[PDB]
Amino acid sequence: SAWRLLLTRPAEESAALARVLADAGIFSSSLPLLETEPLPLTPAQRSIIFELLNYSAVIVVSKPAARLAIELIDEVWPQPPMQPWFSVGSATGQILLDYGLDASWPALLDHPRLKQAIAVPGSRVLIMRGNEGRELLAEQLRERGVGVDYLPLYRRYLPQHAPGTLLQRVEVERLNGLVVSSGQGFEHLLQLAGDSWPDLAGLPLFVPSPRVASLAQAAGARNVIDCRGASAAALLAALRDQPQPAVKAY
Repeated sequence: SAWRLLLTRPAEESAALARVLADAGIFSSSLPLLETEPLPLTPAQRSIIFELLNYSAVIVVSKPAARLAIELIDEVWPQPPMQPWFSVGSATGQILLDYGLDASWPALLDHPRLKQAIAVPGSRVLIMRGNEGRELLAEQLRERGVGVDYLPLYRRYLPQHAPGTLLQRVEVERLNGLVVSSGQGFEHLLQLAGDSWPDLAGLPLFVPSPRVASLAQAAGARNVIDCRGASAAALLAALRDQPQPAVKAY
């Protein structure tokens, strides 16, 4: 309740987060650092869509990917593909499941369903995601002799913000906590922070994962709060878990 959080994720995403937070007795102000921009892909990425059967399995990593994916399938396939599709979370999984894809979800790597589609020599998997992402899954797959290709369905950028609007936003709004939802989210913060970072660095920083926690520690953040994921809950659980907000120092 004494937490005046700053939210850095996409417009609609925080707007909702802002809501569940509001009706929970916590103020927040949103300054979007990421935006999801669809990509134009028909040159060869249109043919890859038609030959999806070339792969033994299709993995979709984000909701943005799942949604842009459905829109491509529906355009070329008079019906949904009869092939194994997977996701990390049920959130993205239902999206695919609704359009009639044979999707399943939990490590994903240990999912039996997935092992079977991979359990041949020469089998490949197609991963639909952003312009860039975590390489862990692909590297784990390749290590076990499974080929992996990518189909970038979109890109992420830093909304156009007036310089210094990060510090002045934290001041005028009296924010005593910072939240990021991705790693490239923590980047684009330390950016806008600019030369102001040496003081913001002392504020509680709520990161989605250890991976992100480590990018922040490297940057000098002194109070990194690891939440289990970027869902509203995992955040509230983290706030409740955190001592009373220490009055600003700078």
